[PDB]
Amino acid sequence: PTFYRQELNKTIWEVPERYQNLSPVGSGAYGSVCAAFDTKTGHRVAVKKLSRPFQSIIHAKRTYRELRLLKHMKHENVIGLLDVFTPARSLEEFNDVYLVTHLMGADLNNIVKCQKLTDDHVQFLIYQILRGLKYIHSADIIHRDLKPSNLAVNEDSELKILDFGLAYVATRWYRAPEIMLNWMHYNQTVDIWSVGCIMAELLTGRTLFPGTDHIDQLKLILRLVGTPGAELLKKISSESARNYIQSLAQMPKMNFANVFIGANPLAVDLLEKMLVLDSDKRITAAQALAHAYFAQYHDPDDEPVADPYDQSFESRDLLIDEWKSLTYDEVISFVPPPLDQEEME
Ligand SMILES: Nc1nccc(-c2c(-c3ccc(F)cc3)ncn2C2CCNCC2)n1
Ligand SMILES: NS(=O)(=O)c1ccc(N2C(=O)CCC2=O)nc1
Ligand SMILES: N[C@@]12C[C@H]3C[C@@H](C1)C[C@](O)(C3)C2
Ligand SMILES: [Ca+2]
Ligand SMILES: [Ca+2]
Ligand SMILES: [Ca+2]
Ligand SMILES: [Ca+2]
Repeated sequence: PTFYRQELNKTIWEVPERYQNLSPVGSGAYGSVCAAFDTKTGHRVAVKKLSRPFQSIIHAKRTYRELRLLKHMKHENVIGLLDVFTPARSLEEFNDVYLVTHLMGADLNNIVKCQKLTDDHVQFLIYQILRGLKYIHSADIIHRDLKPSNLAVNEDSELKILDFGLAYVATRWYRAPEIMLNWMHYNQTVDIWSVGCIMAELLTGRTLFPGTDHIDQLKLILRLVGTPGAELLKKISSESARNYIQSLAQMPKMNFANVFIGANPLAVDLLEKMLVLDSDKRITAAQALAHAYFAQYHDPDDEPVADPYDQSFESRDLLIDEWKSLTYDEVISFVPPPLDQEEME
C-alpha cells in the first residue's frame, strides 16, 4: 500500500492511502487519535498513533501490552481492532505503531440528551458498561480507572470501554477506594465501584464524590456508606492511614433512597449493591446484568465471556529490542475481522 504523510497534532503521521480525511479527535493512552474515512469499506474509523512506542523499556512493554490486549478484545461494548499498521518495511525500520477501531464520536460526559437522561436510557448506558466489564473480567483483565472519559459513545448511545488493562492530572472521583488509597488487595469489583459512581451521576446530574484530595474524597465516601469496621483496616498497610480512619467520628450508612430522590427504586437497589466499601461484598458485573433494573435489556445469549488470555508476559523483563520484535510480530500476524460479525438472534 502507498502511504502518505500529513502533519496532525504538530507531528507527521504516515498512513496508508486507504485511510483518508484524518482530523484530530483527542489524545488517548500513550498516543493521539484522529478520525478517518476507511475507503475500503466506507466506514468511519479512529486511528491512534502511539507516542514514542519504543523510547524505553516502559514504553516498549506498554506498546506490546496494548497491542496484545486490543487484538484479544472481541466484544461489542469493548474497544477492539479493525486494523494495525506501520510504515516500516522491516523490523529494522520499525518505530511507529498505529491502531484502528470503529469511530466513536463522544465520551460519556458528552452523551447526547434532551435536557435530562430518562431512566430507560440510563439503564441502557449502564447495561452496556456492565456487559463489557463481564467480558474483560472473564479474561482476568481489570480496568482500574473506569470513568466517563474512558467510555466511548457514538451518536446512538452505543458504548465501548477503553483504556482498560493499562498502566497529566487524572480525576480520581470514580476510582475504587482500594485503588485511590493503595490498599493491599483488591479484585475485579474495583470497576463496579466506578460503575456505581458513574450511574449515580447519570441519575442526579452531580458528581457523587467530588473530593478535593484523597482525604476529602474518603470523607465524602464514608458519609454515604458509613464508617467501616475493623475488618477493613486489615487491607491498609499504613499505620497512620489506619489510625486516621479509626479516629474518625462514627457515621451511619445513609438510606440511598434519601440520596437519589425520585429515582427508580430498582436503580437505588442496584446502587446499594455496587457502592459497598467491602470489595468482597460488591456485586460482580455478571450478577449486576441479572438485576431487575436491566430487565428490558438483559439477554443471557448476548452477554458473552472472553477466550482465555495469556498474560504471562507481564512478569517478564525483556530488552527493548525484544519487546519491539514481539510487537512487530503482533503487527504482522494481525488478521482483520470480518466487516459483519453478527447475526440475528
Ligand atoms: N473517537 C474515537 N473513537 C474510537 C476510539 C477513540 C479513542 C482511542 C482509540 C483506541 C484504540 C484505537 F485502535 C483507536 C482509537 N483512544 C482514545 N480515544 C478517544 C476516547 C474518547 N476521548 C477522545 C479519545 N476515539
Ligand atoms: N444531589 S441532588 O439532591 O441535587 C439530586 C438531584 C437529582 C436527583 N434525582 C432526580 O431528580 C431523579 C433521580 C435522582 O437521583 N436526586 C438528587
Ligand atoms: N454527593 C454526596 C452524596 C452523599 C450525600 C451528600 C452528597 C454527601 C456525600 O458525602 C454523600 C456526597
Ligand atoms: Ca437480544
Ligand atoms: Ca449481520
Ligand atoms: Ca450495528
Ligand atoms: Ca436468543
